[PDB]
Amino acid sequence: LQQSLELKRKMLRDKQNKKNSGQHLPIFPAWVYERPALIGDFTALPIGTLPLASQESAVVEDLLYVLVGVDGRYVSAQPLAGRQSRTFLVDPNLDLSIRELVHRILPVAASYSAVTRFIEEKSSFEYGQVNHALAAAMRTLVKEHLILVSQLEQLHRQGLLSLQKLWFYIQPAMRTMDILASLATSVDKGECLGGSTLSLLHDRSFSYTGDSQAQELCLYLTKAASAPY
Amino acid sequence: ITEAALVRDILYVFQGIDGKNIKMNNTENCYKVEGKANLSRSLRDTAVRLSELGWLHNK
Repeated sequence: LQQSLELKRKMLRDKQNKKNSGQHLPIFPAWVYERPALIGDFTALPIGTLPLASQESAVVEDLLYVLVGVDGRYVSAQPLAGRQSRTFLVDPNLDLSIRELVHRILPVAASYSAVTRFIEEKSSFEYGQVNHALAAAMRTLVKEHLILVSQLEQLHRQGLLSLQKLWFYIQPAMRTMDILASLATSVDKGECLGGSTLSLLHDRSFSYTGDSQAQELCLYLTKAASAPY
Repeated sequence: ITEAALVRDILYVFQGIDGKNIKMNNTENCYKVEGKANLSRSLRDTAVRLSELGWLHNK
């Protein structure tokens, strides 16, 4: 969190001394980074004493909230955020089966929080035109994920959704989120910018050539992220 | 135990998630049910017959 602030300025100086014909290269206000709500991520009955199929409805409600990054009553997003791997804490006293299914559904939340963080930190000017469009076209898929969870909220309102049906409905967007989050992890880890983050999008697109569920994703991302370069 | 619980539980065993009554998860040999219903056929035979779908899912 604090350590990124250096990196941004260190990059900015190189561009400033390189180019003096174009003056006062832009920066965003300090609160754009300081304010934590602008970015995506930030009376409780004892769950032990309920019947099982009501615990299911409760956890389903909390997970439908988690999918958009906002905390849940019975499941919390751990605030560590060390390295880049997001972690979550489910309530300790739950039914073992439901707990394990919550763990198996949870990776899309860890692969949404990092995906939004990448879009905020790598949409500042300093990281370059290409790294801007990568986040700007990852952001459309974030919107479409929000569309999906809205439809799931409608179904849950009608009492017609369960955790097992949730499992099926979130599979196509789990692959989308895993591809986006691993790709963001690699782009950030390599400190790649410019054409280094246009090579990695070519190699990851070779990586899946017959899948065609993630290949269309990567081909679209690179179509959009190569408009700048 | 009752069979109505076995249905909701083995429904998770098809996905492979460990169950309440069907504790074992092919760690040694295959899935196995431990219970005091003592229903020779329902507690054990039908349950194990259906659990191998979950075992194939695990593989």
